[PDB]
Formats: sequence, structure tokens, C-alpha cells
Amino acid sequence: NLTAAESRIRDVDMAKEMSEFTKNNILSQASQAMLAQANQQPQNVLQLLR
Amino acid sequence: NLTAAESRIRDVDMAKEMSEFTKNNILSQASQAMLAQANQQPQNVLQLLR
Repeated sequence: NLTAAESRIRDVDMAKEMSEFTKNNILSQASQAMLAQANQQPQNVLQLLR
Repeated sequence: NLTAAESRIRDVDMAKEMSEFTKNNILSQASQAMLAQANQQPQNVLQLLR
């Protein structure tokens, strides 16, 4: 029961933990796409009004 | 009658005693199956959500 308690201290919901690993990767890649596009916009600003 | 008394001190119900030898072996093997399966479950947890 002690190792069960300590387990609860150090439990992982590997389902959740992997799901948020996944999700945080999705959000990373998403934010990356947003930075690419953030670079794409002002390129257009200048080149369409240079 | 003395050896009968002392016999009662050291009697065995070999029927019961063998029956519980048997039973405790059954319960051993059962618990073993439960440990195998206890190993089988988290294998599935990770591999189905790795």
C-alpha cells in the first residue's frame, strides 16, 4: 500500500500524457505554420506595394 | 491411552491436510495466472496508447 501511495505520487496517465505529448506537438507545428505565414504576409505587403 | 492423547496432539487429517495441500497449490497457480495477466494488462495499456 505504501508503493501504491507513492505510485499515486508518481503515476502517469500515459494515455493522457501521450495525448498531450501529441497535442503539444500539434500545437507546436500549428504555431510554426503561423510563423511561416507570419513571414508570408509582410512579404506580400511590401512586394504588392513596393 | 497416553499414545492416543499424544497422537491427538500430533494427529493429521491427511484427508484435510492433502486437500489443503492441493487447494493451496491451486491458489498458488491461480495467483500466478493473476500475475501473468497483471503483466499482460499494462503491456496493452502502453502498446495500445504508445
